[PDB]
Amino acid sequence: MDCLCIVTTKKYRYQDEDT
Amino acid sequence: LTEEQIAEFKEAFSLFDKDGDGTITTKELGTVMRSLGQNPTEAELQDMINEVDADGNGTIDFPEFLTMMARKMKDTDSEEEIREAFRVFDKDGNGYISAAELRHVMTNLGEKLTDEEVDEMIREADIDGDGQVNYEEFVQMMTA
Ligand SMILES: [Ca+2]
Ligand SMILES: [Ca+2]
Ligand SMILES: [Ca+2]
Ligand SMILES: [Ca+2]
Repeated sequence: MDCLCIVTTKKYRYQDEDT
Repeated sequence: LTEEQIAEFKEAFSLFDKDGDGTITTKELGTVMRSLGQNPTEAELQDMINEVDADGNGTIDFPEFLTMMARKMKDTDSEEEIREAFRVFDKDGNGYISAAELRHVMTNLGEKLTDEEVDEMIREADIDGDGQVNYEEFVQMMTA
């Protein structure tokens, strides 16, 4: 939920780092 | 797990913790969930925790943190996961994220992103280039 949405936010913010 | 990621998660853990004990509590996270423009009661505050809590104590500990993290770090079967991050990014509750709400969350967490970084990132899932990220765009980005 909270700490996990952070992990999701990091994934989403890590997905930008591609192209 | 990549060391780079480990060092990154180190930052996250550093923002959730505000006592220097090394454990995630309800009082600490509750404070952040408050700065998000919401006010949850004891029932809601534990409800969020229960999502991560698997031992049955009502606290985000390390064992659950590892499994919970693995559940997102490699999430590609997003079921409720989509909604989690969607409800954290979508503050208005309209179902469309933008540099509007994203900026607030990025600053609330304390990440290294400026206003221009928010707009740039926003175009990662923004296919139509409308300035917003919808459910479909988010699904094809997180799950795919
Ligand atoms: Ca703590
Ligand atoms: Ca627990
Ligand atoms: Ca919205
Ligand atoms: Ca869009």
